[PDB]
Amino acid sequence: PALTKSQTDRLEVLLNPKDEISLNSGKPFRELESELLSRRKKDLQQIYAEERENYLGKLEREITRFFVDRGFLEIKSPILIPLEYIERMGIDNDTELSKQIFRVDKNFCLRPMLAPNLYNYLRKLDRALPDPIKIFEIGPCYRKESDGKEHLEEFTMLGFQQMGSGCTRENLESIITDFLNHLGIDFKIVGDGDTLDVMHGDLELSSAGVGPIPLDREWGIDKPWIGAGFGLERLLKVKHDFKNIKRAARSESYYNGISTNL
Amino acid sequence: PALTKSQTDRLEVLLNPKDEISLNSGKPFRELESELLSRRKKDLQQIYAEERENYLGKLEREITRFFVDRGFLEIKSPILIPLEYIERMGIDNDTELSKQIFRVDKNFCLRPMLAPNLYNYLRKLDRALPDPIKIFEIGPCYRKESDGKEHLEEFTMLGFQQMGSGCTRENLESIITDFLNHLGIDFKIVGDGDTLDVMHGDLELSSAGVGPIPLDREWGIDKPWIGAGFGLERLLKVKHDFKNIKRAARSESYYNGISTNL
Ligand SMILES: Nc1ncnc2c1ncn2[C@@H]1O[C@H](COP(=O)(O)OP(=O)(O)NP(=O)(O)O)[C@@H](O)[C@H]1O
Ligand SMILES: Nc1ncnc2c1ncn2[C@@H]1O[C@H](COP(=O)(O)OP(=O)(O)NP(=O)(O)O)[C@@H](O)[C@H]1O
Ligand SMILES: N[C@H](Cc1cccc(Br)c1)C(=O)O
Ligand SMILES: N[C@H](Cc1cccc(Br)c1)C(=O)O
Ligand SMILES: [Mg+2]
Ligand SMILES: [Mg+2]
Ligand SMILES: [Mg+2]
Ligand SMILES: [Mg+2]
Repeated sequence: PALTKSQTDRLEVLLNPKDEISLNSGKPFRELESELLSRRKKDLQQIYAEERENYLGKLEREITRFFVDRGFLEIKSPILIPLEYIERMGIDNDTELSKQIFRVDKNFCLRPMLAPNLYNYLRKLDRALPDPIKIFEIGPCYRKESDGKEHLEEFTMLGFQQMGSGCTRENLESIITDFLNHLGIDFKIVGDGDTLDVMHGDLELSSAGVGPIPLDREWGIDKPWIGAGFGLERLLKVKHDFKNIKRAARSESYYNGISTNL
Repeated sequence: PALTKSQTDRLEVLLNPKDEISLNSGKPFRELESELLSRRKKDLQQIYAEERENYLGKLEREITRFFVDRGFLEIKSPILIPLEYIERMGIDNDTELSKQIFRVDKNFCLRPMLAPNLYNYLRKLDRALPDPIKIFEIGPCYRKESDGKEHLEEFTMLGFQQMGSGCTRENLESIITDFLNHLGIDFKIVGDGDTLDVMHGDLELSSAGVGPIPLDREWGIDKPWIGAGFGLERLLKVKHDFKNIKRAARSESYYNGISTNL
């Protein structure tokens, strides 16, 4: 008998991208399931015996070293942010993002992006640090999303920003290119303040920008800048050839892309 | 003229624990403020020129290396968790913690602790990994709190748990002792399933436990265990002799304990 769709769904959960197994063959569900269960248990045993590091944590640490080594200051700013920061960012009711905010209490929200906190740090650090000011942050961000293989409601974003001298599109593309070649992730930069997107096929890895833009004034910024935001789970999805970004997420259902339901 | 209380408050923001400056002296506010501003700008310049790492990020990475090296698997689990996990943990209306939860939407909350996710990982990994199972997680936790120099509403917690063989109070105290001696943090273990607290004077650094306890059954756990939870900002507060834990927090107001309002 052919596998049911439910049985195929179950096998897909246990299938990893490097497997050379095809579900289409005549072998019965129970034997395919037992084979994949054995493989995934061995995969977890090998992680536990050797490296023991979580993909998302390890990627954050690798990205951190890259940017610290390039002269960027590591920022850790609040995840629970004032709701007023959303409106200040120009996110009004005519934008998609206005409907995607997780509100907390009556005056706070889970941050959907890093830009407000990075703007505040640029303004404050400009009183103390020499030109140019280079900063970055990695951490959780939150958006309400429709179901989709490329979106999480709880994800992790890298944001970096440079302000002052050297804030050219060329320098921005050079940072992006060195960064993704360091990680081993294929990309194309697409673009015509200037804006550009970093694409892996149809998947957006990053949106980047060149300042100054009119919004800067509301944040007390009056210098040129360049910066970009990257989703870490999307980087992991591409690097490991996951079919669904849920394999890369903070999760109780997957560990380093391996099903925990064994 | 003596300094006003408001002027003293302003100087205290700029005062760092290693400063050898006393505000009590006759010198005028403006000169004391200008001296402290110069010192704090130089402190930020030195960080930017040399290490560029954030105290909270760096501590997370150091703790991660300690536990990975000791055989613990690094977990990254959801911060936004089902509200049902709170009740399942035995947190009912007769507990303080029930009134401290940040609710999100109608069925989710910001996690106030790591225990639910660690229980779930122990249960699932017991199907794949050899005895004993050793896991840990570091990440944001959230609690509504009264104003106080030892509490944050947004903080970072280390949780570790071992399940199976070797789950003795002696082994638990040995992990705690090696860990805090590695970090260079003075402590006392106080205690009479068994429970114990790790104290720095009157400040609680950790609460730890030895299983099994009746609650385990609700989470599908039926093996002995040991574990503990530590607040990272409290570790930083003790290590750096901060007077208020706000100096150690995810923050827009302090960077590595240095005021950003210069
Ligand atoms: N829901 C999400 N899940 C995972 N990653 C995300 C999510 N939203 C944004 N990101 C990442 O964060 C980066 C910067 O955010 P932003 O440019 O605002 O996203 P976006 O324009 O909404 N992308 P998309 O929703 O795919 O059209 C993106 O390039 C993504 O890599
Ligand atoms: N609001 C907070 N801010 C910073 N750290 C915290 C906070 N709550 C708990 N922690 C840390 O997390 C550890 C384990 O949490 P738990 O034992 O539930 O805290 P607790 O018993 O409420 N401590 P306390 O509130 O100081 O009496 C504690 O030992 C603290 O180091
Ligand atoms: N907030 C993030 C990060 C960021 C930071 C600075 C400049 C730029 Br462009 C983007 C984003 O959504 O892209
Ligand atoms: N949830 C955390 C971490 C934790 C994990 C396992 C056992 C123990 Br005890 C404590 C706490 O509040 O202590
Ligand atoms: Mg989007
Ligand atoms: Mg975009
Ligand atoms: Mg408490
Ligand atoms: Mg306690």
